[PDB]
Formats: sequence, structure tokens, C-alpha cells
Amino acid sequence: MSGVLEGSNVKPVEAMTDMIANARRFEMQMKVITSVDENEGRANQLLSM
Amino acid sequence: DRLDAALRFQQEALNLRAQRQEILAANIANADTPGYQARDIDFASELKKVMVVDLLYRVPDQPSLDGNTVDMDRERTQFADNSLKYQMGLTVLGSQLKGMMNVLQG
Repeated sequence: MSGVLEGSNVKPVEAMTDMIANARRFEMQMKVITSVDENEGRANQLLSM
Repeated sequence: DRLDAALRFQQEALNLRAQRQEILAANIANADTPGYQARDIDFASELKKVMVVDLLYRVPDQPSLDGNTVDMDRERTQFADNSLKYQMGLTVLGSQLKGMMNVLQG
């Protein structure tokens, strides 16, 4: 068809849901990292005889 | 010498404990080297062999991506145990030497 230009197909609902899910997943992974680090910090005293 | 035969077992046990302590500390130090295998010795068999070293690979527990099989918890417990047994061997050897001494003092 002549006289019409096609735009993008970026769905905003999908983008918003993806951002929410990404933020929540990032926070969960940061919490896991903190837990593991604290556990190793507590565990690295056994070596004291 | 007869004096060596009495103190041979404890001296060999003490030396083997020191060697295994060095091996465990090497395992701890190289924890971050990718591709490093955790090595250890079987204390009883080597003690038989010396009284009458070969390094054995540790069986990995968790598969890492960089090929490092060193586990923190297992070797930390083994390190503490080896330290305790080294102290016990020192205590036993010192007691034997002190007894041999008080036999002579007079």
C-alpha cells in the first residue's frame, strides 16, 4: 500500500511487565548473594584451631 | 638405636600430620584457581608405608563452572581436625620424652 508508513511493534504492556519482573528477580538475587556472603563470613572462623 | 624405635611411630605420625596440613592449606590457598583439583593423602596407608607420599584426588561434591573442585566446608573441617591431631601427637611425644627423662633424673 502506497501512502502509509508502518510503525514499530513495541508492546508497552509486555515492556512494563518485563521491567517489574526484572526488578523483582534482581532483588531476589541480591538477597541470595547477601545470605551466602554472611554464611561464608561466619564459616571462616572454624579454621581457628 | 632402640631410642629411635620407641619414638619412630609418633615422629612419623607428626611428620605426616604436618605434610597433610601443608596439603590442606595449599587446597585452601588455591581455592580460586580455575581447573585446580583438590588433592589429599590417606593418612593411615601412608603411615603404614613410612613405618614399614602419594596424593589422592578428592571426590568433588558440587560441580563448579571453572573446574575448581575445592569445597570450603569439607577442607575447613579437615584442617581443624589435622591441627587438633598435630597437637595431640605433640602432647603424646612430649609425654614419652618427659617420662624417659624422669626415669634418668636423679
